[PDB]
Amino acid sequence: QSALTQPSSASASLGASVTLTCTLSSGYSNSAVDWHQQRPGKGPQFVMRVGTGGIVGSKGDGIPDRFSGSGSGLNRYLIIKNIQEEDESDYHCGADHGTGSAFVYVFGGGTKLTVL
Amino acid sequence: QIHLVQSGTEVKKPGSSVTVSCKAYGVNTFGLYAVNWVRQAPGQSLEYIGQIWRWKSSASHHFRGRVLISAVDLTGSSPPISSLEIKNLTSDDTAVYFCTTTSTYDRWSGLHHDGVMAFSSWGQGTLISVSA
Amino acid sequence: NLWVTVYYGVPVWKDAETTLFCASDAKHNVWATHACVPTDPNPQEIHLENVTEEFNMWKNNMVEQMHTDIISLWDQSLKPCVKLTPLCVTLQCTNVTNNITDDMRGELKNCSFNMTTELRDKKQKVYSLFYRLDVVQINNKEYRLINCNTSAITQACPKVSFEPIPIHYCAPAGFAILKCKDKKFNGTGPCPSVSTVQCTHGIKPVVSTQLLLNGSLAEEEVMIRSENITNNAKNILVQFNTPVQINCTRPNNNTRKSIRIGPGQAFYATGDIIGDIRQAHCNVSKATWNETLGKVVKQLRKHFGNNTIIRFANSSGGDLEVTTHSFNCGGEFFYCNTSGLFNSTWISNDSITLPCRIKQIINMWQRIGQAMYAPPIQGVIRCVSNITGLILTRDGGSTNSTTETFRPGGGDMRDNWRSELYKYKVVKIEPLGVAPTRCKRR
Amino acid sequence: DIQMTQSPSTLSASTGDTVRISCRASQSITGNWVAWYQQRPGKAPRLLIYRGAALLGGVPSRFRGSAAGTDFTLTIGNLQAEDFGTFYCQQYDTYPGTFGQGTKVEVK
Amino acid sequence: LLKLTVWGIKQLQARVLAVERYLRDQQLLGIWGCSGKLICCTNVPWNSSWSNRNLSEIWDNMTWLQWDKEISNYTQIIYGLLEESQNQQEKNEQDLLAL
Amino acid sequence: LGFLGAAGSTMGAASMTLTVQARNLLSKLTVWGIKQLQARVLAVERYLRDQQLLGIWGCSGKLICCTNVPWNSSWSNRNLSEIWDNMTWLQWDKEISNYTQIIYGLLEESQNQQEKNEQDLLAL
Amino acid sequence: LGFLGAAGSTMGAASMTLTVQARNLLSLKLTVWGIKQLQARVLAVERYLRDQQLLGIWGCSGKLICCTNVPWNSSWSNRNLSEIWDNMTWLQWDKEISNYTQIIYGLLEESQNQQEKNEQDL
Amino acid sequence: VQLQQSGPGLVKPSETLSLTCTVSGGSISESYYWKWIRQPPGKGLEWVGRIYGSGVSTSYNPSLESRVTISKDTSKNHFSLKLTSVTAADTAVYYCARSYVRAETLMFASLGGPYNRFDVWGAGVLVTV
Ligand SMILES: *[C@@H]1O[C@H](CO)[C@@H](O[C@@H]2O[C@H](CO)[C@@H](O[C@@H]3O[C@H](CO[C@H]4O[C@H](CO[C@H]5O[C@H](CO)[C@@H](O)[C@H](O)[C@@H]5O[C@H]5O[C@H](CO)[C@@H](O)[C@H](O)[C@@H]5O)[C@@H](O)[C@H](O[C@H]5O[C@H](CO)[C@@H](O)[C@H](O)[C@@H]5O[C@H]5O[C@H](CO)[C@@H](O)[C@H](O)[C@@H]5O)[C@@H]4O)[C@@H](O)[C@H](O[C@H]4O[C@H](CO)[C@@H](O)[C@H](O)[C@@H]4O[C@H]4O[C@H](CO)[C@@H](O)[C@H](O)[C@@H]4O[C@H]4O[C@H](CO)[C@@H](O)[C@H](O)[C@@H]4O)[C@@H]3O)[C@H](O)[C@H]2NC(C)=O)[C@H](O)[C@H]1NC(C)=O
Ligand SMILES: *[C@@H]1O[C@H](CO)[C@@H](O[C@@H]2O[C@H](CO)[C@@H](O[C@@H]3O[C@H](CO)[C@@H](O)[C@H](O)[C@@H]3O)[C@H](O)[C@H]2NC(C)=O)[C@H](O)[C@H]1NC(C)=O
Ligand SMILES: *[C@@H]1O[C@H](CO)[C@@H](O[C@@H]2O[C@H](CO)[C@@H](O[C@@H]3O[C@H](CO)[C@@H](O)[C@H](O)[C@@H]3O)[C@H](O)[C@H]2NC(C)=O)[C@H](O)[C@H]1NC(C)=O
Ligand SMILES: *[C@@H]1O[C@H](CO)[C@@H](O[C@@H]2O[C@H](CO)[C@@H](O)[C@H](O)[C@H]2NC(C)=O)[C@H](O)[C@H]1NC(C)=O
Ligand SMILES: *[C@@H]1O[C@H](CO)[C@@H](O[C@@H]2O[C@H](CO)[C@@H](O)[C@H](O)[C@H]2NC(C)=O)[C@H](O)[C@H]1NC(C)=O
Ligand SMILES: *[C@@H]1O[C@H](CO)[C@@H](O[C@@H]2O[C@H](CO)[C@@H](O)[C@H](O)[C@H]2NC(C)=O)[C@H](O)[C@H]1NC(C)=O
Ligand SMILES: *[C@@H]1O[C@H](CO)[C@@H](O[C@@H]2O[C@H](CO)[C@@H](O)[C@H](O)[C@H]2NC(C)=O)[C@H](O)[C@H]1NC(C)=O
Ligand SMILES: *[C@@H]1O[C@H](CO)[C@@H](O[C@@H]2O[C@H](CO)[C@@H](O)[C@H](O)[C@H]2NC(C)=O)[C@H](O)[C@H]1NC(C)=O
Ligand SMILES: *[C@@H]1O[C@H](CO)[C@@H](O[C@@H]2O[C@H](CO)[C@@H](O)[C@H](O)[C@H]2NC(C)=O)[C@H](O)[C@H]1NC(C)=O
Ligand SMILES: *[C@@H]1O[C@H](CO)[C@@H](O[C@@H]2O[C@H](CO)[C@@H](O)[C@H](O)[C@H]2NC(C)=O)[C@H](O)[C@H]1NC(C)=O
Ligand SMILES: *[C@@H]1O[C@H](CO)[C@@H](O[C@@H]2O[C@H](CO)[C@@H](O)[C@H](O)[C@H]2NC(C)=O)[C@H](O)[C@H]1NC(C)=O
Ligand SMILES: *[C@@H]1O[C@H](CO)[C@@H](O[C@@H]2O[C@H](CO)[C@@H](O)[C@H](O)[C@H]2NC(C)=O)[C@H](O)[C@H]1NC(C)=O
Ligand SMILES: *[C@@H]1O[C@H](CO)[C@@H](O)[C@H](O)[C@H]1NC(C)=O
Ligand SMILES: *[C@@H]1O[C@H](CO)[C@@H](O)[C@H](O)[C@H]1NC(C)=O
Ligand SMILES: *[C@@H]1O[C@H](CO)[C@@H](O)[C@H](O)[C@H]1NC(C)=O
Ligand SMILES: *[C@@H]1O[C@H](CO)[C@@H](O)[C@H](O)[C@H]1NC(C)=O
Ligand SMILES: *[C@@H]1O[C@H](CO)[C@@H](O)[C@H](O)[C@H]1NC(C)=O
Ligand SMILES: *[C@@H]1O[C@H](CO)[C@@H](O)[C@H](O)[C@H]1NC(C)=O
Ligand SMILES: *[C@@H]1O[C@H](CO)[C@@H](O)[C@H](O)[C@H]1NC(C)=O
Ligand SMILES: *[C@@H]1O[C@H](CO)[C@@H](O)[C@H](O)[C@H]1NC(C)=O
Ligand SMILES: *[C@@H]1O[C@H](CO)[C@@H](O)[C@H](O)[C@H]1NC(C)=O
Repeated sequence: QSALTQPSSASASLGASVTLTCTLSSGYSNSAVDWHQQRPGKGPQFVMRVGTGGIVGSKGDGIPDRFSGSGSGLNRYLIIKNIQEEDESDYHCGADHGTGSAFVYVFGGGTKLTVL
Repeated sequence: QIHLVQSGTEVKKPGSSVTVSCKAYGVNTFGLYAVNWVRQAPGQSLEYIGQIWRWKSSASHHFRGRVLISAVDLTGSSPPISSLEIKNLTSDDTAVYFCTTTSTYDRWSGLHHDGVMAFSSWGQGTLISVSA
Repeated sequence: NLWVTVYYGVPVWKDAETTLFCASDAKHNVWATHACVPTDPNPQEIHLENVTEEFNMWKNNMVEQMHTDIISLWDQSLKPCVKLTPLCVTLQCTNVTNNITDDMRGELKNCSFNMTTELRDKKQKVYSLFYRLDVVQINNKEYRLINCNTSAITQACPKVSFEPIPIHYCAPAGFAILKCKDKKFNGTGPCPSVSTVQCTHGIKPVVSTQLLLNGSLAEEEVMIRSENITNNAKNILVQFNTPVQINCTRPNNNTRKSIRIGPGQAFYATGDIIGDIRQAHCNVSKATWNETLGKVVKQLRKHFGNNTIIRFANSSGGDLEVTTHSFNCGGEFFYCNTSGLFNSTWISNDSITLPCRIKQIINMWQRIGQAMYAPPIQGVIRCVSNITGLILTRDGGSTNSTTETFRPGGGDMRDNWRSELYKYKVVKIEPLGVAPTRCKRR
Repeated sequence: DIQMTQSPSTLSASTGDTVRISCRASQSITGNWVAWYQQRPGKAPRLLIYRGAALLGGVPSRFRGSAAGTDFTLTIGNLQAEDFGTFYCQQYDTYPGTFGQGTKVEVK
Repeated sequence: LLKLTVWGIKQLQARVLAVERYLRDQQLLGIWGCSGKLICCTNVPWNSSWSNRNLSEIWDNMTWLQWDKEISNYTQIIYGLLEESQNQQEKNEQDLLAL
Repeated sequence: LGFLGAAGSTMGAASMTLTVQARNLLSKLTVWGIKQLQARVLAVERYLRDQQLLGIWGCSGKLICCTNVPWNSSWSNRNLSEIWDNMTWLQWDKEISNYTQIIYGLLEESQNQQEKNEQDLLAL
Repeated sequence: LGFLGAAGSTMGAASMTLTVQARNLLSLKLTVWGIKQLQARVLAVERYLRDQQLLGIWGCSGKLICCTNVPWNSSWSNRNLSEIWDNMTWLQWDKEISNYTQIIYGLLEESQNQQEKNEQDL
Repeated sequence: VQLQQSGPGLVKPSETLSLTCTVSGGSISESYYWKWIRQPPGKGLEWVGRIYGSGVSTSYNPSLESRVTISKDTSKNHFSLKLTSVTAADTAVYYCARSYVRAETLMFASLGGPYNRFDVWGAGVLVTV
């Protein structure tokens, strides 16, 4: 658990593929991680829910097809192929655990994608 | 409903014996209940003195060989009483004494842990003052 | 290359029929409320996405089991108490002469009759008050009861109450209930938003005709449903989107008298009235009724054309059950004359009062062989209700003009519960499946 | 032996505010053997909450308790004019029992 | 207790069908060698006459309802092959254990 | 062969069709309702009373499961040729019908000792 | 010792006779004594299948002494391995873990879960 | 289908808290989970509370237990959040969000089952203490 994620330093150029990584604590290895995109000054929205393999559900309302998801053992990759002028925000993870009476929701540190 | 009464306010002298009574209305037998005798000094916290449970009387490690707790069951013309006797009291025993009961009928009640239990119903409080 | 792999717990379901048990919310009643299991306060509803299920409300099996469970719950409370076998005899009946109005001239009758006491070789002459709809003359006058030549008279049992209790029809293990979430669903066709549940919502077993009582409401618009809109032999169900409050009352003050008949038994009848004799009546709002009729004629022109005149009329004829709106609140059975509400012609603070009559002999579920005698209720009976639906039929003309005639109808109790179970479908889950993979054992 | 420490020693509040009283034991009580008592000046003590967060018959729902490790917290929301007294936390895990030191609640 | 007025014949039979549907599923899962497993693998090969689809088309496009509708004519023979293969593997393990 | 088709064969020729008989052991208040309900209850109880005895010895899901107890010479002094090739199943159950209780008792404590010996293996 | 004969012993001496209690939890008209026998049989089936369904989702079906890979937390009990099996009994140990029973019951469900086939299927 | 937030101004320490988030386009008694999330300025997100709309089951954070109270009113479809004993270092942004159960069928290689899914987020109000 605890959503051990990458720090908020990530360099990217106009026309490159970025693979953001969300990891577990090497104890569970089978979960579903949400990806929240918080714009600077605006409210966050739901984008994708990745897990073991590809996507487990569907994408959010207003999400292009350039975003993809992958999973490998303990890592969950969000891959962005092309970078436009609106493709920088704060990317946060999220993991739910427990039952209806012992529900817990652990967030992540959140990365910050930059443009050059 | 269980109601507890005690004796009246009395004064004493250093070197005598003190006998405090505790009557309870509502208790059928003392086998399903346990009686605890505690005290409280004026201006200090509470202190546990002794107890009787499963017809076995005991006290703490500070009042061993000094006090004596006795009890009797349901007499057909009197409520069940409990007596506490203090022999050779010292001049720092002026306090308010309390007699509590605790129901030990249910095993999974949570109000008792191997004899060490909490107090649910409290008595009245006997003021004991000793001076020269 | 590829090997077979079994999977346990696949979401595959089929259509089947099973038995649904009761579940209520935690003085006796007719319906066994205390005999059901308690209800889970946190119901689990699984929104099954990307599943389009085809529903058909006119081929459901839940209403045929619900009608049987309602009928079987009614014939068990009339058994273990007193049955009135020798009651219908030659009655000597006169009229009443008291502080009475003009409209109650022939309704109340003062009858007298002989009856056997606890001794078999003795008699006792007693008297009672009966209604006009319960006595039939034999051509002071000679009268008799109506059910003495048709059915067997048993008394309604004076320890039970007739209030509606909401119950839930749950499903056992291995089954589920699919429910469609379309707010404009007409009970027939596809639905792309389904939900898997175990139990249903609160359904009140309320019996009425020509006017749907409390029930449940719609969400967006007034819904019109029918099995076949072309044929004039099927009823048309109209579901409103707003409730209309109706206040029914009976200003009489009846007293109960216990004539001890047979050995160890009793017979409750009406005593003497203390006060005046006033008609029981129901008041309805005049401002909201015209707006609900406007919503009905606005939602009704989609199936008959944009240039069709809609004329509302009263009932044509028949027995007392179909021609009058029958219900029961407080403890007595009321039959109201609704000829003043269905009177309008739509082209392309005051209150309406409807008088009613109190009946004591009720032939429930239109059967022949079993009757019921309701005991008199002591006190003033005033109740309020919400009209959240309508049952309307139509007649076939010559198909040359552009007019229509809609009349209130009913009689069949299956239409009263088809407006609430028009979205639930019982399915059976099969959890086993096979699939080809690349894995091998050991 | 377990030495219970109650915090704070002396506080003051008014009608409407919440009062939080903490109790810290010496060792670790994993079985949640704790009880809270109140006492008005002149009257008899009264048990309110036994075994961490279980209420007694007659105690209103405005009193709550919580247990975490060696910290037992007692929260009083919607304080009235009949709750100003002395509070005590008593453990009954090991023999013998030990009370607290008292918490006087005054009106502001 | 047990009263069978209207709701005693509907509450007992529901538990009866629940017990039967649990026991039949446990008996059908026990004879295949997967008592307590869900993604257990077998030893029988997949024939090309049942479904000639590839592995990239079934697991990403198809549905369990359409998959149950597609190979519904080749359902009992897979269960018969599994019932034969479990007994053959048990006899092979008994032959290997006797040495 | 079918259901009970190898009833007349030997013990070695009938130990291969054990899966046929192992799958046919489970499947208004009128006169014909209470009899069906009692029949279903009796079938469920007869299945459970055999599944419990299969689960005590440690044969949950196995039919030719092996044990660890030795075979005493006082029960049957026959070799492997006069049992699996000459006698049938209707005579072998009558041959050792007086020694089944001690075998059923010995099959329990050995499984208990094997389960309590596994606890001292993973504790290293 | 017999059925419930080791109730007064400690946890180390009562955990060796589980086979005694492991075989006593399971075993015509509509009169007042005909329905009670059917009710008792249905209740005996219900009180056994519900207890057997819990061992199937934990991976301990058919085992009396079964242990898994769930780490024991230090906040549930602060005792050693000598003051539990040699001093406390089964009637006193159940009273202390009553506030942490559902947490262990929920942690035991996912264990036999995080141990299922993954892509290895491809 | 939409959420409208209404937050107060500055909050004095050692006092109570009151927040609201009105829904629009859907009923409050439906099978949906409402979540109250907090976020300090600079650090990451932190889930606080969750309440079921069709029941009484509520879930709070274990680090802030006996401090958070979430109630619901079905009169005008509101849910209220209260947090007594306000620490002066708890200035943050609050968000109301929705989450529902999804068990869609796509024939995956693994079984999985029903999970939780967020559909509607909130604007968020700033609480300065
Ligand atoms: C049902 O059934 C049942 C059956 O089961 C029942 O039950 C029952 O009941 C009954 C009632 O009635 C009962 O009886 C009772 O009992 C009791 C008990 O006691 C106990 O305890 C005691 C004490 O101990 C202590 O001490 C000692 C000496 O010192 C020591 O040794 C010990 O150890 C202890 O010590 C401890 O503690 C302390 C503190 O305190 C500390 O410090 C230390 O350290 C330690 O820890 C004892 O003693 C006892 O014992 C006895 O008993 C036994 C038996 O049980 C025996 O075995 C022994 O031996 C002994 O004996 C003795 O005594 C006796 C008499 O009792 C004689 O006889 C002989 O001989 C000898 O000596 C026990 O354990 C008791 O207590 C009681 O008593 C009472 O009563 C009598 C008669 O009446 C008399 O006599 C006495 O005295 C008493 O009385 C008193 O009290 C009361 C009330 O309160 C009063 O009123 C009176 O008056 C008196 O008083 C007096 O005295 C006091 C002192 O005490 C003073 O204070 C005053 O002032 C005065 O003077 C009885 O007995 C029984 O038990 C039962 N059972 C069983 C089994 O449990 C039932 O009930 C039924 N039900 C119905 C409903 O009925
Ligand atoms: C007929 O329909 C009307 C309108 O739907 C019903 O009136 C409604 O009655 C309920 C009774 O529970 C009112 O609910 C209220 O909720 C608040 C929430 O705090 C509670 O404090 C109240 O005590 C009450 O329970 C609801 O507001 C009300 N709707 C209105 C007046 O528009 C009426 O009950 C139905 N039945 C009859 C016989 O009239
Ligand atoms: C439709 O729903 C309304 C709910 O407002 C029902 O009205 C309620 O009906 C019950 C029984 O029918 C009334 O209880 C009775 O009240 C009288 C006093 O008027 C009392 O003497 C009886 O012992 C009994 O308790 C209740 O007062 C009445 N009103 C309310 C506000 O609950 C109405 O009956 C429902 N329609 C049908 C057809 O059931
Ligand atoms: C129905 O008829 C009976 C007659 O059998 C009436 O009973 C009499 O009423 C008058 C006036 O109240 C009394 O003076 C008599 O003593 C009554 N006779 C008996 C035998 O009771 C009865 O009042 C009539 N009912 C009504 C409603 O008028
Ligand atoms: C009730 O029984 C009495 C007899 O006890 C009936 O009174 C007789 O009526 C007949 C015809 O009406 C007369 O010929 C007799 O003279 C009457 N008296 C006797 C003593 O027989 C009475 O008609 C019966 N019915 C009612 C309604 O009172
Ligand atoms: C039972 O009695 C009732 C009451 O008279 C009968 O109902 C009417 O009987 C007459 C015969 O004189 C018919 O002309 C009417 O059409 C009947 N109905 C009504 C509404 O008045 C009833 O027919 C009798 N039952 C039987 C089987 O004959
Ligand atoms: C239904 O409406 C009628 C008339 O609109 C009401 O009758 C009135 O009742 C009051 C009070 O008794 C009298 O002062 C009036 O004179 C009556 N009006 C008439 C025209 O007679 C009746 O009370 C209403 N009923 C309900 C339940 O609201
Ligand atoms: C039916 O009865 C209700 C009472 O339950 C009436 O509601 C009241 O109407 C009066 C009209 O002036 C208002 O002053 C009251 O505030 C209403 N409420 C109550 C609780 O009394 C309703 O108007 C009646 N409807 C009809 C058609 O008579
Ligand atoms: C429907 O309304 C019509 C007319 O308003 C009713 O017909 C009248 O009925 C009365 C009593 O039966 C007769 O005296 C009149 O002569 C009838 N008039 C006509 C023009 O036919 C009819 O009875 C009503 N139907 C119901 C079921 O109430
Ligand atoms: C229902 O009410 C209507 C009108 O309120 C009744 O129609 C009246 O019937 C009488 C004959 O009984 C005629 O004299 C009136 O002229 C009719 N009214 C109108 C406006 O035409 C109708 O009869 C009632 N239904 C029943 C079954 O009594
Ligand atoms: C149905 O509606 C018509 C039209 O309003 C009613 O006819 C009128 O009734 C009143 C009431 O007596 C008369 O004063 C008018 O002369 C009638 N005619 C017109 C043209 O207004 C009719 O009575 C209604 N029927 C019922 C049963 O209410
Ligand atoms: C530990 O568990 C016990 C028993 O399960 C809890 O005691 C119950 O608490 C509830 C909540 O107030 C009361 O309504 C019951 O009356 C209590 N007693 C019972 C069920 O016998 C106790 O609260 C739990 N402790 C904690 C900290 O959760
Ligand atoms: C449902 O699944 C199919 C794939 O089988 C997909 O093409 C379709 O878009 C899905 N429906 C929705 C509404 O996303
Ligand atoms: C008695 O009532 C009937 C029914 O209305 C009537 O026909 C008869 O004329 C009335 N008789 C008297 C005397 O009033
Ligand atoms: C009805 O009559 C009774 C007398 O038994 C009386 O007490 C009651 O007040 C009357 N009802 C009304 C509404 O006056
Ligand atoms: C109902 O409303 C229509 C217009 O919407 C009006 O023409 C008609 O007169 C109204 N009827 C009554 C009875 O008020
Ligand atoms: C009938 O009227 C409605 C009014 O909304 C309109 O939408 C519809 O197109 C009309 N139909 C025809 C055939 O004119
Ligand atoms: C596959 O199918 C063919 C044709 O039905 C059959 O001859 C062959 O035996 C089958 N083999 C397997 C492995 O099922
Ligand atoms: C019956 O016995 C004969 C010879 O004794 C043998 O050939 C035959 O296979 C036996 N039948 C069965 C079913 O084994
Ligand atoms: C065999 O039986 C003998 C005589 O009863 C007994 O002494 C011995 O322990 C048994 N041995 C085995 C291996 O069961
Ligand atoms: C009961 O306690 C005694 C100690 O006095 C002990 O020797 C005995 O073994 C205990 N009984 C059981 C069944 O363990």
